[PDB]
Amino acid sequence: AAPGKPTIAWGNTKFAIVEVDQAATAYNNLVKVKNAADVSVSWNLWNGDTGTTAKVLLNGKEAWSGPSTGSSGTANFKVNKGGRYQMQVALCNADGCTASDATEIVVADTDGSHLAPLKEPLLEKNKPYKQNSGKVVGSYFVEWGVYGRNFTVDKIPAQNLTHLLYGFIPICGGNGINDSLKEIEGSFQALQRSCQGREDFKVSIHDPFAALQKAQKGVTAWDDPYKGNFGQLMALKQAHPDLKILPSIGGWTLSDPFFFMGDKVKRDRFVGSVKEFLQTWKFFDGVDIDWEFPGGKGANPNLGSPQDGETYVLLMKELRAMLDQLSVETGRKYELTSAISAGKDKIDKVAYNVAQNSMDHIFLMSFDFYGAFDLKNLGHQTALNAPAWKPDTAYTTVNGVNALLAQGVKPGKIVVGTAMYGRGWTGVNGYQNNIPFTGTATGPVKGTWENGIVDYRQIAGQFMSGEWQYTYDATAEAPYVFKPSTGDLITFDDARSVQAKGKYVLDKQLGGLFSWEIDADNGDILNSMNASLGNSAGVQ
Ligand SMILES: CC(=O)N[C@@H]1[C@@H](O)[C@H](O[C@@H]2O[C@H](CO)[C@@H](O[C@@H]3O[C@H](CO)[C@@H](O[C@@H]4O[C@H](CO)[C@@H](O[C@@H]5O[C@H](CO)[C@@H](O[C@@H]6O[C@H](CO)[C@@H](O[C@@H]7O[C@H](CO)[C@@H](O)[C@H](O)[C@H]7NC(C)=O)[C@H](O)[C@H]6NC(C)=O)[C@H](O)[C@H]5NC(C)=O)[C@H](O)[C@H]4NC(C)=O)[C@H](O)[C@H]3NC(C)=O)[C@H](O)[C@H]2NC(C)=O)[C@@H](CO)O[C@H]1O
Repeated sequence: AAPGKPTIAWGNTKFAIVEVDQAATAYNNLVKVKNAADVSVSWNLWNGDTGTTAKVLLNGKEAWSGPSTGSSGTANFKVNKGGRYQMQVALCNADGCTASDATEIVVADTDGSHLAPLKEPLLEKNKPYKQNSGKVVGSYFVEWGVYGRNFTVDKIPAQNLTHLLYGFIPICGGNGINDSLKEIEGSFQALQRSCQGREDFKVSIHDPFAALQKAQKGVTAWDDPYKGNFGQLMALKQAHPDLKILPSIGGWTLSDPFFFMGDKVKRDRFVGSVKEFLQTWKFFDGVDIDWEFPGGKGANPNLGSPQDGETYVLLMKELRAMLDQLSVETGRKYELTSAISAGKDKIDKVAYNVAQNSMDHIFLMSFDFYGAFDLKNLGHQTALNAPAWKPDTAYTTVNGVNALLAQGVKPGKIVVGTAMYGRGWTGVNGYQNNIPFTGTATGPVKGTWENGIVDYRQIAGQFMSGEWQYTYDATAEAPYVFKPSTGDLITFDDARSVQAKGKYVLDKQLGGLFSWEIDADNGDILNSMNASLGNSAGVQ
């Protein structure tokens, strides 16, 4: 007779292809990429003949087989593809094979293949749009927003984006390499811990706890291998297979390393580390470079060189070459983007007409034109146009686009920036004709998280009532609120100014819109980005 039916032994059923060491703070130790997951299964036979061959089946296919030599056994084998498998043990002899009931096993991988889709309800004022315009609709999500701001990946209105950018992935380096981090409490230290035993100029993760280990919706079980932002973004990729999720390298405080990359030894180490990072974290779809900025005038007053232009173009060509190689190794399309200053003085430090040939999209940072960093020369921080009172205003969106176009950049490469925050001042005074932007200020407005900056959610929720004036400047295409008694003045984008930008994009055949930062919106901004670019209301 055929063998008795085996009983699969109770035991761990969760395994990983990319292992995460749960007691490691250094990135080098934290993640271990294997070719295949080591799986184990054991069984007992409570009734009958044990057969002469035991096999482990996944979905009916043999993953292991050996002699059946007693009433219990164990099998250790490798599984090289992520997913959920119905595993059975079968005992066979010449008279037949008898299979156990199936037990699911979970084989983890960083494409999110082991994960349920994370497909969460729209919150706040967000309404559903179809991505059918062909235009970019992007936004940044910040790794540290999961603490105070309490804004997690399950809160992103992901159906309403084409591009989700993760700020920010750091470049390893201590003294003289990331000095701009020292201005943020404990930040520089944290990077040194992550980067322990790791070369400088290779990428790492800045907060491995937030990125990989914090409990979050859908990844809360102790043995879920990937938690935090990365585990949720993997599950988001399962829900939104066409969303481009890009790691963004740099930003205001993590850009110092780029200034060293005129040394091709360092640039090549960087590029190679980016390749390794995308082979490790397969849910990411390319890389965004946010170097602030070639030529200097970024956070560090001691960096910047006339060579930075050339280094930027070389870097993009070499990133593109590495992504094209990754793309054909994998069958995937990988994207290369960059967030750039919109100031013409910074634009013309780079030959974007040359670098565009390597880049899918240019994220024009058409915001921060004005703010509490300059208490004397006030103006709209994210306007499309100059205002009536100063038609020669240098920093406007249109001027940054036109600088790019005047170099020879193709319009379709250019994605226009919209602000999900305001900047502002207090104590504004000495202004004429009821236009507060003609005065000067005494300090920063009281921000939501930091001085001088206010989430749009808070502008809409608190500063559109009581004593606050609200004015839409139709020349500049820009809203502002002003509290006369405290001279508090805030310049921000609203649904109407966003709709202007979006019509301007369609009229000038630009690439789309993107925003900073997704946590600060209540829905009104991203709704308008979508509507204004022609995306159909509704759900695919
Ligand atoms: C025309 C012209 O040329 N004009 C120029 C202006 O351009 C120029 O001003 C600059 O303009 C550029 C653009 O041209 C801006 O850059 C781009 O866009 C954004 C701006 O529009 C930039 O955004 C900024 O991004 C930086 C990131 O580098 C943000 O810094 C982050 O700040 C927060 C505080 O708010 C820090 O938050 C803390 O994070 C830690 C994590 O380690 C958390 O710690 C956790 O705490 C919990 C307890 O609650 C604890 O339990 C956990 O254990 C603990 N975690 C750990 C790991 O231990 C804290 O909780 C957390 N606190 C908060 C509040 O959340 C965060 O760490 C810090 N990040 C880093 C990595 O440093 C900054 O806030 C962003 N600003 C805005 C606008 O929001 C972006 O960099 C860049 N990219 C893109 C695509 O946008 C520049 O911002 C701008 N600079 C200035 C100075 O404004 C001016 C020059 O002044 O000049 C004109 O001429």
